[PDB]
Amino acid sequence: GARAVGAGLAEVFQLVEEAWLLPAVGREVAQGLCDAIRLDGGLDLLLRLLQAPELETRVQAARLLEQILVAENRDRVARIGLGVILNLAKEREPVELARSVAGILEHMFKHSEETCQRLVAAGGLDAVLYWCRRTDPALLRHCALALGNCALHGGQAVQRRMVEKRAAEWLFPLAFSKEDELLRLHACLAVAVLATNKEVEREVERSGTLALVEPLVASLDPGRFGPDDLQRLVPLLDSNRLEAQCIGAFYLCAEAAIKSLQGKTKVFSDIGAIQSLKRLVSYSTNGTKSALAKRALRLLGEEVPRPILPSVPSWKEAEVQTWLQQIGFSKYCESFREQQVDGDLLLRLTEEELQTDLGMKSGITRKRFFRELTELKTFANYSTCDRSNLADWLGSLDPRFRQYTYGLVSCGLDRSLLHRVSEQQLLEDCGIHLGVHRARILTAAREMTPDVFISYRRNSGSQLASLLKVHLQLHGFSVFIDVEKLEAGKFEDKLIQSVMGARNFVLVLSPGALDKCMQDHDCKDWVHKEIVTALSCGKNIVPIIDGFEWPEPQVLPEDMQAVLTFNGIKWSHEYQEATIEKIIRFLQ
Amino acid sequence: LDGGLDLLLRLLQAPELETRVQAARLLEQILVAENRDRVARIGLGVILNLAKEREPVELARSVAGILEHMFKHSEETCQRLVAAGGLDAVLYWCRRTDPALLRHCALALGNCALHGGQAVQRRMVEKRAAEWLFPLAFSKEDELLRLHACLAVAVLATNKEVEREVERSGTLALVEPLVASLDPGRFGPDDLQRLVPLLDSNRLEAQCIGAFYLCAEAAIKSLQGKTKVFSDIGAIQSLKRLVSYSTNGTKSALAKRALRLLGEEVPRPILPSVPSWKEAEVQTWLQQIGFSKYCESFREQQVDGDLLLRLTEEELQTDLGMKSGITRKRFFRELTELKTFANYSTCDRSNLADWLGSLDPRFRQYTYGLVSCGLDRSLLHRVSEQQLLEDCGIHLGVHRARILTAAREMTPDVFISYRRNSGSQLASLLKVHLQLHGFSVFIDVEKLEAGKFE
Repeated sequence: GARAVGAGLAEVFQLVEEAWLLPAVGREVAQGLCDAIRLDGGLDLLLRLLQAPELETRVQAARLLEQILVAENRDRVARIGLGVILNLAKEREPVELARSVAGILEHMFKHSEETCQRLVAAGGLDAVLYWCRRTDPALLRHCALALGNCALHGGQAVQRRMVEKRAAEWLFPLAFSKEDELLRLHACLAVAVLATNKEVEREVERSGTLALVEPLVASLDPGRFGPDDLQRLVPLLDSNRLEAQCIGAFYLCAEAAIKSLQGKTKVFSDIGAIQSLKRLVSYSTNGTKSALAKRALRLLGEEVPRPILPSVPSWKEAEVQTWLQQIGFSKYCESFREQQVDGDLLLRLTEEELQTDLGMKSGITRKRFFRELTELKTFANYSTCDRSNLADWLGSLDPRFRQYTYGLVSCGLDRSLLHRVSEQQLLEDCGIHLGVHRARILTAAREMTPDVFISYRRNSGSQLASLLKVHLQLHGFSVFIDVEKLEAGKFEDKLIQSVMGARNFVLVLSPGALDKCMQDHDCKDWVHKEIVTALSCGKNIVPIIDGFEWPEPQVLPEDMQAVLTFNGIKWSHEYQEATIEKIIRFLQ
Repeated sequence: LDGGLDLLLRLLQAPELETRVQAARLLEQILVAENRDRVARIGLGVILNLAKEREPVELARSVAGILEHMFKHSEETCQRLVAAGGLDAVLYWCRRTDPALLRHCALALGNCALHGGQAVQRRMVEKRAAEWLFPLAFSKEDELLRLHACLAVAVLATNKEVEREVERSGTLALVEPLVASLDPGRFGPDDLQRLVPLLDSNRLEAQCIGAFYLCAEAAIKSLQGKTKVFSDIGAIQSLKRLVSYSTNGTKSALAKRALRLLGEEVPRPILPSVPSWKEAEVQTWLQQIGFSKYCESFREQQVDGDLLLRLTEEELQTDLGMKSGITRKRFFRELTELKTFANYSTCDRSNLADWLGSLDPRFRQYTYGLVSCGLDRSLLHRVSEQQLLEDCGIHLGVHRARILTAAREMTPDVFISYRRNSGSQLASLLKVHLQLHGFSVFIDVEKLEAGKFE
């Protein structure tokens, strides 16, 4: 298309790129071209400049290198990308080119796995995790997507290492930051991805940054805004999770609402995200994800008829036909209607009936079918039949057991009369084909307040509260925070109980934090309520000041006058290792 | 539609309870799907209204109606309302006297039970929803309120995990002398797919409500019916079965007239004594259970009333034509629903049927099998699983095991007398309060309204 000049080259002082040597032409250009001159543009000299002394030229060349905007450039740096890591390690000083090197990493993980392993092993994660501690509206938006890449690109050998290094914890503050909603999206995507290898879901949930995804995507709008993210997002809305299915659906409605302004309706036909969206709508018990998926699927086409009724044991021919529509078996919708397949002739179905009558000759198709039948028998509402509530006794062994509930209650078996069943009876009658499930069912049938609380300004002190929470959680203290639940929790109860139950109370005093709380002599402001309840126990309240002038007691109402009597510990955005260890002795 | 906006939520959140009342009165008209969705997205001000507004200030008539209109949404709404003090308000305002507030609380509870799945029905009953729903059923005025309470109790008594507790309440049986009196001329989105499981139940107190509500919604269907919606929900076939094996008159009259409104009344409630049918009776039954197509074969093989209680899968597979094993799973569903209804008196000498139906009411179907082989109460402690499987035809191994096991081993605290037209309202509340306070209570109209005899 259009053409860019061959800019002159000096190699004299590197001052010639003080404006990056070509701003707003092929780089920082926003025209109808959209193509970077990065191909054949730039060479090895940048690596040398980063390797060089005189940190000013290091900063300039790193700023330039933040535009690894093509495949071959990433390959070529990966061939020699160790000067990057030396830049990381030696450059951890708060000198503010972290905005550049962290962005290099962000752009660099998206390469093959081996790059991610060598970076993570050789102090690569150390930099991004350490710079998720610094305050900047654009550096953090680099670290967040860096971690999201390292988790989404890299396989399990690096996800496990990330989580060992507490990636989810250090990724919490990025999610819980009032400003930069795109930063919250880029942090919650990373946590959702990390919570999709089952070996880690325990630790990610221990972190506390996972649930916060739900009251983040429930509010924002697909009008908000990684190569082939789609084949790497579909495993986010195939998960058995809510905090990850919501992100998968939101990102996919975003990347289907900005697909050439009009979609493409073929890329999703290859990745097969539309079918998984259909079964995300159908068996969905939620509104958030079932609305995001609904509008995304409408953007693509053919919204599913219903979120099908939860009570299978009492469907009829009609409901079953509608379900067969919803699960790709529309072709067989005739035979399941020529045989009057009721809602029991679909939960007491087996392979011989399918093999002969219904036409499903291909054993693969009856393996797919029973995959869907198991994803529906674990969703069903066995209330019209399950007298003794066997389903909860099954789904409490292995959530894949619940599918057998109907088998075990179409034969009278209940909680009482189950200690007298034997493997032959289970196999022939209850239809529990897998010998391992039979063995586990017989075995299980035969044998039969957080440490500290941070109350804070919900508009300015949130940023400091996030870091305090994650620092102290990595220091062995359990912490509760307000917005882990909601933002509208103005009502009195459901959180004060922990406030007196808290073993400590650290208050983030940001400047002007008392503007809304002042003149609220009614104590209507419910953080002013929290400040009032701070003095309830005298439970070692340790205020943390941040540039907030320490106000005089007389202007301050007596319900919170005595709070300032306790000393306020200075907080420095730098050297937080020292401040936290200063704070630990004030905790107990 | 596009009428009204978020400002109402702000007004509810506002002080000056008079404007709260006005805006809540307006918000009682969530009359479209999208409005329910949009409030459900932010419907917490409703719950704060519920909690802070528990004071008898008489806008409960408004907020309770909001809830009534609000449960009908998906399950998650019902769970979040019930958990966050939502049921607390409706159960608290089934304690206040008003001819229109109660007609809101009753239908609210009926929605919460009927819409919401088992996770919320169990919670409702844990909170004693059936007890607090008794007074609404037993209130002499507002017959529509009695209907809207008995529908809710009938729905709650259709998940077997709860039928015990609902029967413990005492508000269940009161449904029978409530629908036997009133008339389909008396008067929930797609209630029908959620009503059919009320007349598929193994209950009388719930089949009567299912049949009455369905004859109502078939007597006011566009002034003339539709005779296609019921053909898709499949309520007509279940109505035919409700008539046929019915032992009662109430439900078998409601179902009869509803089915007449729709079409093709059943030939009769078939004779209760199967062991002595002939070709003709069997053919009539095959008519009544959708097997009309196979009738010819059951008449080409002179299928008597033992050649229908001693039938098995090879005889059906070869002769009678039913090749499709699905259809012979349906057929044995119907054969079991008839062998549990039959009158084994001409054959069952030692009354084995009562010894079986006292283990699992699904056993009674085996009675004929066990008395076409001489087995009786005495000579049953000497039978063994091989004999049961081959001769008695007790296919399911679990049923064989249970039959062998069971064969080898072998005044209320307070009384309220009252005026039957003025003191009934107070008597209901006293009964439910004291039952929730650990006192058993008997009341008059739990039996009848004409019990003048001594």
